[PDB]
Amino acid sequence: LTREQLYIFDTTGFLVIPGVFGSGEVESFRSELERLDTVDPGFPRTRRYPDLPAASPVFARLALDDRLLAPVRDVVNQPLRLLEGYGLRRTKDSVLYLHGGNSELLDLGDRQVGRDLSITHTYHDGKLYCPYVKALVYLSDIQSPEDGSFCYVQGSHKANFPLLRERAENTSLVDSGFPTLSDVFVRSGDVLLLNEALMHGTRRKLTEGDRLLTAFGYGPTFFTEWRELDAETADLRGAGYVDHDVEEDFV
Amino acid sequence: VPALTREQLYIFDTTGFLVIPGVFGSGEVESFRSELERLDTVDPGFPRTRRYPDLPAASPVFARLALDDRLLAPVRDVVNQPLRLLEGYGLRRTKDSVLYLHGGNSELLDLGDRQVGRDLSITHTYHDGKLYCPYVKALVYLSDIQSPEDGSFCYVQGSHKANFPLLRERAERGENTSLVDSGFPTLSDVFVRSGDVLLLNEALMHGTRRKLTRLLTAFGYGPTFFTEWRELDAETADLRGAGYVDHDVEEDFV
Amino acid sequence: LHMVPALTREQLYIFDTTGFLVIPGVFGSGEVESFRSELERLDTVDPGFPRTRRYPDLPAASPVFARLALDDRLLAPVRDVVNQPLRLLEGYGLRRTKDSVLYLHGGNSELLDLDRQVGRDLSITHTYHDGKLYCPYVKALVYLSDIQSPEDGSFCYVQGSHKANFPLLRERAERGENTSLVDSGFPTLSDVFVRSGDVLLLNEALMHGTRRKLTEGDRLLTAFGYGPTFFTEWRELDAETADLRGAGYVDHDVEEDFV
Amino acid sequence: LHMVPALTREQLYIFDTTGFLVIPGVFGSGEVESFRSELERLDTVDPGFPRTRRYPDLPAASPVFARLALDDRLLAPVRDVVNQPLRLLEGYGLRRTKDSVLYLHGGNSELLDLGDRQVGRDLSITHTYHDGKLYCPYVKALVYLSDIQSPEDGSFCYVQGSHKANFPLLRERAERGENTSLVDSGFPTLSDVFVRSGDVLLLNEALMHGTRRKLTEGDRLLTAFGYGPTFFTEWRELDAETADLRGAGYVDHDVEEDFV
Ligand SMILES: CN[C@H]1C[C@@H](N)[C@H](O)[C@@H](O[C@@H]2O[C@H](CO)[C@H](O)[C@@H]3O[C@]4(O[C@H]23)O[C@H]([C@@H](N)CO)[C@H](O)[C@H](O)[C@H]4O)[C@@H]1O
Ligand SMILES: CN[C@H]1C[C@@H](N)[C@H](O)[C@@H](O[C@@H]2O[C@H](CO)[C@H](O)[C@@H]3O[C@]4(O[C@H]23)O[C@H]([C@@H](N)CO)[C@H](O)[C@H](O)[C@H]4O)[C@@H]1O
Ligand SMILES: CN[C@H]1C[C@@H](N)[C@H](O)[C@@H](O[C@@H]2O[C@H](CO)[C@H](O)[C@@H]3O[C@]4(O[C@H]23)O[C@H]([C@@H](N)CO)[C@H](O)[C@H](O)[C@H]4O)[C@@H]1O
Ligand SMILES: CN[C@H]1C[C@@H](N)[C@H](O)[C@@H](O[C@@H]2O[C@H](CO)[C@H](O)[C@@H]3O[C@]4(O[C@H]23)O[C@H]([C@@H](N)CO)[C@H](O)[C@H](O)[C@H]4O)[C@@H]1O
Ligand SMILES: O=C(O)CCC(=O)C(=O)O
Ligand SMILES: O=C(O)CCC(=O)C(=O)O
Ligand SMILES: O=C(O)CCC(=O)C(=O)O
Ligand SMILES: O=C(O)CCC(=O)C(=O)O
Ligand code: NI
Ligand code: NI
Ligand code: NI
Ligand code: NI
Repeated sequence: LTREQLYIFDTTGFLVIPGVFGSGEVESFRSELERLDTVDPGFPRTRRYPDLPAASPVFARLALDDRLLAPVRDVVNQPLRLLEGYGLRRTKDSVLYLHGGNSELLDLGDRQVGRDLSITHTYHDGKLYCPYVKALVYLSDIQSPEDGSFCYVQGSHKANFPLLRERAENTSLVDSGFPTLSDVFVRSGDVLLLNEALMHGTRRKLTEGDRLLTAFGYGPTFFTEWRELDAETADLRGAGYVDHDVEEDFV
Repeated sequence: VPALTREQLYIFDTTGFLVIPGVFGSGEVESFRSELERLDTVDPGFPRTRRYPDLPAASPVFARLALDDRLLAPVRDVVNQPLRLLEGYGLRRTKDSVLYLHGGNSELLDLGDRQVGRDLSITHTYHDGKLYCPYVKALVYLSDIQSPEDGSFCYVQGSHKANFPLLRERAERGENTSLVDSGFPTLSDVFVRSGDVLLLNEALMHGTRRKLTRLLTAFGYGPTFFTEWRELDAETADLRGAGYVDHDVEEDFV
Repeated sequence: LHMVPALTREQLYIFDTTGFLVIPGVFGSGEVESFRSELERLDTVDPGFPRTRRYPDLPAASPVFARLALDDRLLAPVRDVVNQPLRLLEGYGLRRTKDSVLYLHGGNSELLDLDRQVGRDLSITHTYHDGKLYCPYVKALVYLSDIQSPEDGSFCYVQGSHKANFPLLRERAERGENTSLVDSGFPTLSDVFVRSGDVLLLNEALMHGTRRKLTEGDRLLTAFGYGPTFFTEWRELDAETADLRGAGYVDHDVEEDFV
Repeated sequence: LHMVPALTREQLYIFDTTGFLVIPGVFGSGEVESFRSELERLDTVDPGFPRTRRYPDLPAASPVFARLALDDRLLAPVRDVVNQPLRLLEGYGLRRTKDSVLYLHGGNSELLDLGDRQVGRDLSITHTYHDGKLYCPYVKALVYLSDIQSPEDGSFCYVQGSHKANFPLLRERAERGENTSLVDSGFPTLSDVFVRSGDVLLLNEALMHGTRRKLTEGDRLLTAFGYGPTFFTEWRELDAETADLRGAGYVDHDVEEDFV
């Protein structure tokens, strides 16, 4: 990544890199997804491809592809590991409410905490150290909010205050809007490099046709592969990720 | 009731560790020793030292100690995350043994195309009245350590919040001697009695003096998204390779 | 006796995350008209930028603006982002006409060459602790005219530049890019529109400026800078002096240095 | 033209991690003699601490100390820990005899009540690090002009790591009715520093520090020079912000003098 790209990833929490994969490559990726099973993730009008690398050698190798790994290296700067690799296929009336955010809250029963160390990032001696980054590979054009554009709360990756708990305001900000909520439009083939510290989601998709992407999650070698945990287990051997406040919790 | 007091949290924050005296009684200690003598050990690579690799696996006693509330309660107060047990091991040491310095907030690591100076496994922070340290140990001592010749725990003052690397420079000059042996202006010792726990932010640069006259068990905790402790040489070409890759330690140079 | 938070949780969130906050309609049209009429009575200086007039020290020149500088409607939000014993560091006015512009300045990690090069300016280095922001240098901009399009010379800022860890301007100069980003554009350069009577509360760590003004009519604002009591009142300083008694502010890279 | 770093890698490491640095033998015995002689010919004031005399403004009072304040043996290490365009903020002297003491002051996270709120950062001493450089806005060079080799000489003391403390220390002690200074009672992380005449102690004012009670005969003597950025005002004590917000000075957070 160039100095300007590093500046932009640092200051905004993400980076769009245009035309990483060519038209030939893109259609090849579309083909494989058509020939692959999906699940209901409990999100309306949304089909998920749960584990792309363990479902297809096309995506098992994309996960290790150099166009992805190299910019990821430049923002993680740790010995690297694959944490996850999934696909999303969306139709009209689907939506992805806000999640992420550097200072959102979590009640741990006896106490309330406001840092999630899995996304807590820093900077030292000319290098970014972000522990959890996604490479989003868009396989369809998203050029207006009604295409279900990616959206993000500006600067939320470095926020010191929690946003969502005070609102719980049962309407999502991706629908109602927010003064610092901005949209990002992408072309098929583009890659969005994302600091998972960013509070982000997508607008509601109102257009017809399929919205398609493949998401790959990376972190240091001492991170576990991604897995949802309701809470820490009684015998302290339960592994996984316990999310702080997200809009799904009250919208 | 908070596990750690105001003063205790202040001390852990400012020094990187906390000795809590008399956590486990005579009988408990004797029990722990008795169980240790039962169990197999491996050659950990350090002379006059035997390592009990996976105590919770090899013994129900230490499977139970690892979850003891007297360890978990203070550990919670400095991790403040959903918790996982990352490791649990024992160390038995005789005269002539030594543990060189390791840890350090800003020690270096060569990755292959770049040099990095943060280890996120030990990178800690503070937010709204709470410490957030990702990798902490509860060291449970099973023998008295009251002098440097007992092989006392020692640490580099403030090294858990260091912004500069210390060890690479020493090696570049060719200082083959360990600071635990030679001394260092800010290297200090800690003395404990058996049954005490030393609660340790792993970001701290620490080791032990050489023993001349030694029983402890160590339990490592972190967030639920950390993998259980395993030594890793480098990232695999597979990126499925899991483990912890340490930055500079004295063992690499001494 | 009946204190109410000057800033809401959401307002603090926005100021923290973006480095500024627009507070709408702080001053009603009557007060705005009063401020305008008072500026009409005052003289200006040439600040070295074309089509710009500066009212150099408004609290010294006017009881109206001396009062404004201390108005609780400005001080109360300022206290919520500085959170130190307070000092007024400057108070000035700007009147701009067509073809005037204000190049980018500020930024958290811009460079300064001293036998060494440094990348922090401690006058704008800010932090957060136990539920409170601590920003050492903040401005309250009171707009006395409507700025509703870029062509009105809108305030613009580089997104997240108040917490930037990398320098932006030194490299653009090295690459010979000698036109301002406010004219050329930049991917994360964004505009802010305001109405007369609005206040823009600004962390001076933010890299900001304005677009070039193309429209008719006077663009008018008054700006008040605040910091801790141990900060000196604002004065430009070229370099530390030989005797180490020189006081003032030595800015890091700004676009004016090479555009 | 032939610049070598004022501070070594190790010296920077130590200053960063401990909040201070003792630089031995910076000034020779003859120079120390020159400084002592000059102080004897200058007037003091009563600073309001028992058995303590203060020379309030040495660089104004005498060209010798004006020159000392600008000596590169002080300025070069100061520059390496401030890393800003520099200004001299104060220069004073302290002469102490037996039964004198200096209670703890400083500390990164001590509290200050401001009427409608309590704050826990003092931006005059809030310091950071970036790209290989320390940025500490308020540092002192203490030039010792006598030997201090035991606690009863009134040794400098400090709370370990207090320059980077995230919690306050003094307020809770006061609330728990502990009105005995830690320099008298001790504290688990309170440490002492011994110095020789001619040594310089370079000090991050974020560090919580003071001295032990002096019991010994012979004057305890030093001169202190305070430096920070050009936009800092010269040091002046200030109780509160002023009515017109034009008042300049430094409003300290909790110090032991408030409680003990
Ligand atoms: C009832 N299950 C929900 C329980 C919530 N506590 C989770 O935060 C939520 O999960 C989140 O959902 C939001 C939408 O509301 C996004 O889908 C987030 O994106 C996810 O899940 C995130 O983020 C994860 C991690 N970034 C955070 O653990 C992984 O990357 C996953 O692949 C990814 O779908 C689950 O859906
Ligand atoms: C040849 N193998 C060595 C490879 C080095 N790169 C390691 O850093 C070193 O490992 C370290 O050894 C030092 C002694 O020189 C301490 O023993 C450290 O303490 C250890 O290993 C640490 O720290 C680990 C983690 N804290 C860091 O990975 C785990 O807790 C281990 O169980 C624990 O013994 C290994 O021995
Ligand atoms: C030769 N004169 C220029 C010398 C540069 N080194 C200054 O940075 C520049 O000063 C800056 O100019 C830009 C425009 O190019 C803005 O005007 C900045 O805004 C200023 O000057 C700032 O910022 C100052 C402080 N924020 C920074 O010291 C004060 O607020 C001033 O009132 C305010 O005009 C001067 O004009
Ligand atoms: C009733 N007057 C006291 C009021 C307190 N609020 C001050 O904190 C205290 O001032 C402090 O006193 C302690 C002793 O209790 C040390 O002397 C500190 O050191 C001082 O005063 C500091 O620190 C100042 C700055 N470091 C902080 O403002 C300057 O360096 C001074 O020259 C220096 O004496 C005054 O004495
Ligand atoms: O669909 C997008 O553009 C973003 C997807 C996302 O944020 C996620 O899957 O976590
Ligand atoms: O032996 C001790 O006292 C501490 C042991 C230790 O530091 C370790 O094994 O990591
Ligand atoms: O004119 C504006 O809108 C902002 C002016 C500004 O940034 C300044 O005066 O420094
Ligand atoms: O007397 C000393 O050794 C230190 C004095 C000091 O800390 C001060 O003057 O603020
Ligand atoms: Ni997401
Ligand atoms: Ni260890
Ligand atoms: Ni400006
Ligand atoms: Ni002092």
